[PDB]
Amino acid sequence: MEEKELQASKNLVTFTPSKDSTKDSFQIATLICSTKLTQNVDLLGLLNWRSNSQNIKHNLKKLMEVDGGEIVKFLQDTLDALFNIMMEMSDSETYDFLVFDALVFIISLIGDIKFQHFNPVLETYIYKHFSATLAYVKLSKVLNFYVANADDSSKTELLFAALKALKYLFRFIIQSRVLYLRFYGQSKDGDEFNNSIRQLFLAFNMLMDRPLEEAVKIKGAALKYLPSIINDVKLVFDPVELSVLFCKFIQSIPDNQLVRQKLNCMTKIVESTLFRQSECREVLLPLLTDQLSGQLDDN
Repeated sequence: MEEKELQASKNLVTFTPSKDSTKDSFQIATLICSTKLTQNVDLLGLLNWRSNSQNIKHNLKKLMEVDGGEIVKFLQDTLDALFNIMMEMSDSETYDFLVFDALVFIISLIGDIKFQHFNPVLETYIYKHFSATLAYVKLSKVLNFYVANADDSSKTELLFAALKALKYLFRFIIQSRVLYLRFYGQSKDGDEFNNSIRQLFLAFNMLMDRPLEEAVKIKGAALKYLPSIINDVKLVFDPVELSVLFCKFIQSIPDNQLVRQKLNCMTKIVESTLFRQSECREVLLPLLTDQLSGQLDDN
């Protein structure tokens, strides 16, 4: 009623409530430990952005600060909402940035214990209900933009969080890619796609060449999470080229920094995709020897 008076204040349209709104009051606490009920303005705006084609900018801003418990109720539905949004409002690639940020928030949120069991749901989504075709193009686009623009402090933590999410980000990239491929039968531009891969990775290399102080944390985070993607790369790429990429990446490191970090990195590599051995073992190997032999005797 008070907010009615507020709208009645601006809209004096026969707004004279009866006094039977008397002095007496009551107080009630409402808790809802449900499984589908949801209380969030931003979330519902996401659910009728089709009728809120304006505040999508606004919502996007407000999304990353929404409670994850509310969100995980309809994570997949919101994923689809987002995907439709970015298919449709593909015009504002700035909105695509906001999308990128929000979805990073999503998956990072998922990384917490509270939500871990929902990981299958995500892939239950991914392989079964993901329905975006050129999304991966925009994804690689935004990502390479970001890695290029690493000099920003305000994008620095964003890059960090992205590094925290590489597996799933990459997997959605793959899914949009291959979705495009099949729904077009084949890939009229797979070349530039693998390029995008290469220049993205090159941007990583020049990060390694950048001052560590910017992202020492984040450069370690890189060497941590980068090898995660490689096994999905296998599905969509030449392992040999991937291999030489990661090699040159290793040289991209100045030789007195985060030793054990890079060690654990190459551990994560030899872990997997070394299995497709003969075309990758021989070429990854030498570098590993060179560094361990440096690691052998240095005092």
